[PDB]
Amino acid sequence: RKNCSFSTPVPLSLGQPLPYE
Amino acid sequence: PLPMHRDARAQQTAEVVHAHARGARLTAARLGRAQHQINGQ
Amino acid sequence: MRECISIHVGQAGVQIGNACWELYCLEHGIQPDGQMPDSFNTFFSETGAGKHVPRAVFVDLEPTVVDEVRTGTYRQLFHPEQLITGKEDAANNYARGHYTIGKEIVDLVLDRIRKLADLCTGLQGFLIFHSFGGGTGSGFASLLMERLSVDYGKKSKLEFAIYPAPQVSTAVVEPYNSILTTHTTLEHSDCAFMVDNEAIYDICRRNLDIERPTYTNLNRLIGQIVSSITASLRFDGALNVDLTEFQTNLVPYPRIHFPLATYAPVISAEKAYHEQLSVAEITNACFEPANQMVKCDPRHGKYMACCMLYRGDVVPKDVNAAIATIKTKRTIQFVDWCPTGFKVGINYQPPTVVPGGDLAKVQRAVCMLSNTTAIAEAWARLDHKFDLMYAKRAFVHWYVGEGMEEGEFSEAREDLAALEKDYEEVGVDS
Amino acid sequence: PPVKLDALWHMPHFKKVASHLATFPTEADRQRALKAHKEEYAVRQGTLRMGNYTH
Amino acid sequence: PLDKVLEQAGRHSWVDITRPPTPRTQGLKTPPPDPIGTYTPACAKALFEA
Amino acid sequence: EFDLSDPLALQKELPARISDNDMRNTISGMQKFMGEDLNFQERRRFQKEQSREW
Amino acid sequence: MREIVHLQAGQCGNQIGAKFWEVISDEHGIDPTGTYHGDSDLQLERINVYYNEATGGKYVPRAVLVDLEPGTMDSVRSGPFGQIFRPDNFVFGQSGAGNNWAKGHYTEGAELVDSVLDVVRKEAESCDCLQGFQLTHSLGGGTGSGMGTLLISKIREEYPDRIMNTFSVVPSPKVSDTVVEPYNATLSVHQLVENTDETYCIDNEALYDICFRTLKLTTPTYGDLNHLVSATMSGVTTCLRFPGQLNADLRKLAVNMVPFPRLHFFMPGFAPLTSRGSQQYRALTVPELTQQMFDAKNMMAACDPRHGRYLTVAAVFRGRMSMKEVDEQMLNVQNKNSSYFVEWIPNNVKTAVCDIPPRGLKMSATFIGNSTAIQELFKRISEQFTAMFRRKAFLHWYTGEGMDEMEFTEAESNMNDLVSEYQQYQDATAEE
Amino acid sequence: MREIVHLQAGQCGNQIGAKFWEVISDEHGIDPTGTYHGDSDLQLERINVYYNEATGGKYVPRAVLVDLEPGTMDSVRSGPFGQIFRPDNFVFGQSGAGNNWAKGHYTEGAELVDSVLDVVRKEAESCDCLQGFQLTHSLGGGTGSGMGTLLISKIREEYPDRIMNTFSVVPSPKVSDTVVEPYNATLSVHQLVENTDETYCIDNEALYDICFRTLKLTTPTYGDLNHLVSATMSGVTTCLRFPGQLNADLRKLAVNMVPFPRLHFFMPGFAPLTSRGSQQYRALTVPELTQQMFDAKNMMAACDPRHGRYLTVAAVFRGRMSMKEVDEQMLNVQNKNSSYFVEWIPNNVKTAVCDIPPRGLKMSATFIGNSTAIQELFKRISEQFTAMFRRKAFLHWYTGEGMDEMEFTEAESNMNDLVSEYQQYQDATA
Ligand SMILES: Nc1nc2c(ncn2[C@@H]2O[C@H](COP(=O)(O)OP(=O)(O)OP(=O)(O)O)[C@@H](O)[C@H]2O)c(=O)[nH]1
Ligand SMILES: Nc1nc2c(ncn2[C@@H]2O[C@H](COP(=O)(O)OP(=O)(O)O)[C@@H](O)[C@H]2O)c(=O)[nH]1
Ligand SMILES: Nc1nc2c(ncn2[C@@H]2O[C@H](COP(=O)(O)OP(=O)(O)O)[C@@H](O)[C@H]2O)c(=O)[nH]1
Ligand SMILES: [Mg+2]
Repeated sequence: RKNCSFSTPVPLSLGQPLPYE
Repeated sequence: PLPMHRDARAQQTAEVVHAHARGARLTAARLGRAQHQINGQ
Repeated sequence: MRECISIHVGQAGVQIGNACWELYCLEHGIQPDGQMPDSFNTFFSETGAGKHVPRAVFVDLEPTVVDEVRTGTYRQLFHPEQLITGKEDAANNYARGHYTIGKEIVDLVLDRIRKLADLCTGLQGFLIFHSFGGGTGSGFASLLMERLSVDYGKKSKLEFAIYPAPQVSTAVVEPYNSILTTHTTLEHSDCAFMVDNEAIYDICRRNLDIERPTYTNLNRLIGQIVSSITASLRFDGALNVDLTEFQTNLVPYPRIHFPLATYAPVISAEKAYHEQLSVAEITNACFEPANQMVKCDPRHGKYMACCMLYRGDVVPKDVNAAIATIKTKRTIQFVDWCPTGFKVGINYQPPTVVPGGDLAKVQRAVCMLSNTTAIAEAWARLDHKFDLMYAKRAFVHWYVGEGMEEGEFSEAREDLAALEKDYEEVGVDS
Repeated sequence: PPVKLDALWHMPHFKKVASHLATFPTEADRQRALKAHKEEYAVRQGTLRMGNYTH
Repeated sequence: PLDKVLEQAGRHSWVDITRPPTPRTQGLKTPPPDPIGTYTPACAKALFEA
Repeated sequence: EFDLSDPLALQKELPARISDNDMRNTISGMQKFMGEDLNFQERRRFQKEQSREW
Repeated sequence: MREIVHLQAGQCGNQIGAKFWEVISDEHGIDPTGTYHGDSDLQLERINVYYNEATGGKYVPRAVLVDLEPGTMDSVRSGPFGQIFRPDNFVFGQSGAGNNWAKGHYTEGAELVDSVLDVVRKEAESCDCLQGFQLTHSLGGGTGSGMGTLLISKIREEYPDRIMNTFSVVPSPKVSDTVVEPYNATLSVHQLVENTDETYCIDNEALYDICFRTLKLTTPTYGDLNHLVSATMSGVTTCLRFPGQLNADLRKLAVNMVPFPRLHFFMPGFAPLTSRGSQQYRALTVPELTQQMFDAKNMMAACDPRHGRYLTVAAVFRGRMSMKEVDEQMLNVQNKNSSYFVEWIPNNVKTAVCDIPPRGLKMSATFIGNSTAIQELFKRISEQFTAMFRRKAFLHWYTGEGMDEMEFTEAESNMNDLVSEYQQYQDATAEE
Repeated sequence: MREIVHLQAGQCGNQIGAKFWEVISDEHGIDPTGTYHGDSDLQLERINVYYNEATGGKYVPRAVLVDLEPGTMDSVRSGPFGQIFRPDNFVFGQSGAGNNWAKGHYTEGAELVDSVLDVVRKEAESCDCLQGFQLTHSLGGGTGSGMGTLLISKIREEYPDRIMNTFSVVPSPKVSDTVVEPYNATLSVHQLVENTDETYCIDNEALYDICFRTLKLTTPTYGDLNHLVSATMSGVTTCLRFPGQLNADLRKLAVNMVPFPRLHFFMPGFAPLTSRGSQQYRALTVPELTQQMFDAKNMMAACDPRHGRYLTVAAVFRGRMSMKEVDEQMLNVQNKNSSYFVEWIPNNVKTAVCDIPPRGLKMSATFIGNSTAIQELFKRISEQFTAMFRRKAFLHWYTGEGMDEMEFTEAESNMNDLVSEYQQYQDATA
């Protein structure tokens, strides 16, 4: 499933977990 | 045009390459005998 | 009192330093820390704590070669102010190591040599080892001899070197470095000892039964050469020979200072078990063309000067009997103007052996230093490989882009061609 | 049967060079000895025409 | 086979190439030189030089 | 360095890929690759069962 | 010390460099988290060549990953060694190139190149004595083939004296996946010849052939291809990172390998590749390594060197050996295959030795060769580019970017001058 | 040192070579794994003549198995000694030749000739000094008859000096298994006479006769001949592999067996063939071996030697014996059968002795002989070729490949002039 947490910039993003926090 | 044209074309190139090969073999035989003589000298 | 300072250059210089200085510690009794548990004074130097420091200057333009010495067994043997490194190397470029990176450390190497020099009381000579292949061993070594000349006018500058092999090669652009280096080895050197690696490869495989040798097996054999030359300085003998003594009776002309060395006997322990060692056999092997460490046959030339260096339980009568035999032999040639071409040296101490080395221990030995004219054809081969590539200007953009002009290339080739013509007049008998 | 009796190829650009030495007392004796080595060319072994010759 | 070629050839490639060629003989006549062919001017000149 | 010239030092050598489990079979050494698929046959068979039932 | 900065461009570059960084982390005993786990002291002596220090005994790769498409960065971050890369070094755009070299080179690459230049300038000012940069990218892409060339052109101006390596992935005509691929290849080979110290041409079709024949893998995916590329890149600098009997580095290879500045295309090779069945009947020996390398099947480029003249040959061996056998083998392969080598350079082979073998393996050898067979790829690329560019096909995509039409002509002229020059050097007798 | 690279072509060649690789594995004490389980040191000192070294004390055959049809090598790799062969040394194509010499020699062989030339170049450079190659094939097939002639056609120019023995298979007239057999026979023997240092003519009938009468076997399988073939092949190189009173090798026989380069076809023989009804009644003596050999029933060729004159005779004895019984028996066989030997060469018989007997036996002997009676075979094939060529039958297979017709005409010319010169050497005045 296409996970765009890393690709999404800090503006225009939710609190969804990125990889390796 | 005719049906065995493709097959006919093959035989023509076959005889062409064969004749060229025999001529080259003749020339090579001449040169090799010359090698033998010059080596003996 | 006699002292010799070592100025090893290049990866060969560091690796020849490891083998040579390991041997020097064993013959005197130095522990790896540096303590005996004054024959040592020509190499070592006393300190306050009763510690002996070698008089060596390891220089290299790349850190990893010397850092292995810094973490080796003898890490606490060398003063940490005696092993010089550098960030960037010449990368088989004589030009880079001669005008760009070489100058950066020229002053500091001279300073270290200066502080080692004033320590010595009577300085005998400078043993400088390098290679013609690598950029640092050719470029920087050219500059230091050039600057050692102006600093020290009269001190002898011996030159042990690695002549690139005429068959095998560790580098392609090596003849460019080798041709350009010969200017320094001509007007800024006093004697030379070029040896190619394949010749020792032939010696080790044929005689020592090591079909798979390394540089270490090569390095131990070269270490035996330097020990045998300076053994007269270190230990008493019947006929002691200094550096100046054997320098004089090897060089007839100022442009002819390239003798060829020879060591004998080099034989495995299994083979020496049943074959007798005497002065006659060990001195005949010194004239065997298969035992020369320069890939040239003296039977294709004529000797002008030969230096004899005997070691062990040798007797002067057997020395003169051996010399009489070798003169009465037609296959050995000599120039007309040198009826007497021998200089003999006699030492008492037999050669020590490194444990796990390769040579068998022997009660007697011999070292040979012959200046012949059959060496010149090797310079013709160094031409020919330098020859078939300077026509097309291959690799010159590296040299020109570094910052040296191309006119020196023609001059460098020209001098050695005239230097070849030098040995032609030597070979002619009136 | 192998027969290799040739010399290394040499560019003629710097071919015309003498030597920086003059050992023989006079050029006349020099020419005598050079005539000598010129004839000894064939008998002498080696590419540079030096050494023992043949037998 | 490089041998029965000569034996059938007869005149062509006479043994002892320095022996003079027979003026008239049923053997296969020497083909003319050609830059692209069995017989070449270069091999002809090599034979003459030998 | 007797092992370098030893006629039987080779007997003291190993194929370096004797099994599929050797600890030296690390992808730094190029004797074990991801492309080797010993699960291929079972994967094919259970694909067949899956599709057949569907 | 002697540092290397790893530039990464495209999906090809990102995956290849991920595999490469993972592999060299396995050599230096580096975990996924970042710390050190190895046993020997030599495993941590020169790791500052590729790694930078951080608190906790942590090391970050000296890598700059650039891509115009953000979706590859997520896969890179979620890969096996995705943690180890500091995410400031990731530089991504919002719109890709769409396999368009012109879009990668002029339109959208100009807005990302400032950030990439800032990152690489920070990383270059970090290390005290930088040896040079090493870039991985694909020639059939839009960003690596595109913006990568612009990056190269700027950093060559910025740091002229530093070495410039590229493990470039050249397209294959026998197996192709992009229609507009020849246009990008032609427009990027010009930048490669103008501004690059060394190139290694890597062919995916050649890698597929190696996997199909040499290893006989039933299903070799792209991971094994990147594995082979990583072998090559590791074997280039193994002697720089680890001591050996005869040491070398990138400039040691380049100075000895480039006779003329227009000649910097190299064919790389790796010796110890055997199948699982072939592991049973073999012997780890220098002659076998030399033969396996000198076979043309082992080659990972798309040209047969039997159709070329080996200008110069480079053999870098990994592991402890005897130098007698390696010098004997190189001299033997020089003498036996005499006329495959040019005559105007003697002893065409340059050798290097590194003591430390690669992990889990006793013996290996790597190879870099400059030969005349490499012009066979440029001729074929030129043929296809002519066949496309005659009809002005697919030209509106490149023309709408604002560039003129003379650039194709000048790139073709440069490539034809390259191939003519290589053929002239091949047909060149020296007179002495 | 003196190595042997074993060529292997055709289904016939595949099975006998597999059998040949079985028996010399038994002699050298090699298990199906590849390791050495023998007891004597003399079983492992010269094992490098046939095998190559592999890791773990493993010995792999230096063999190159070639075939056009993929099916045969599966039977090769499924045998007892099936896994000892290196998988890379297997080389094969996807389609056969279908008993056509033309397909294997011109159309299909020319794709796979590249691959075999590498792997024989592989096995050439592995050995320091290769004694020569050796080939096993059949002249009545499509690949060994075809491509097999092309392999020996190429390696001559590339490797001139090396010896080439061929363990060939001549088809038989009385029983034949292929209609187009006469064509492939003549299109091979014209090749064979021009590249073979020494030829061994093995014909399938004579072993099929030798299995009835001499050995008394009810059901002769193909393996029994492959044993009997390989048994004499072992006796050819037995003196090479083991020391003896009078050593020999291939070349010591080759220059002694060939009076003229046009004559290299011999007729072999193997001595100790006894049925199970014969072992209980026999004394193992050299006179028994000599009388067993010179009898004409024992042979594995199809030409009674009493119809011709023995040009040269070679005998290789295996075991430890006294030289009296040897030297006195060939002298005895020479004088009694005075009419059966040519007059212009005295002492036509040459002998060699290997001290080591073959396993499972005490004494043995191998005989190679060139006699004029071998011309009885070649003329009989020309008796069938002209009988079938005159009607231009089956030609569309052969001219369909693109060949001309003078190839047939020159092929019959070579054998006709071969037998013509063979005949003249029978009637020669002293
Ligand atoms: N006999 C011998 N020669 C050596 C040894 N080490 C290096 N060499 C020679 O040195 C040559 C290359 O130069 P290196 O000494 O390795 O390096 P360098 O002199 O510092 O010059 P750069 O490589 O530019 O740094 C090779 O061709 C070798 O012949 C050694 O241990 N023994
Ligand atoms: N050998 C190899 N080639 C790859 C890999 N991934 C992609 N490629 C090749 O790279 C090309 C696509 O590159 P692309 O993503 O468009 O580069 P970009 O435009 O710079 O992002 C395709 O032709 C693939 O064949 C890989 O993992 N290994
Ligand atoms: N003596 C003997 N003859 C064999 C053996 N195997 C096959 N043959 C003969 O070989 C012939 C067929 O050869 P063929 O397979 O067509 O040769 P190819 O076409 O080169 O592979 C038949 O006449 C068989 O009698 C064997 O093991 N021993
Ligand atoms: Mg160096």
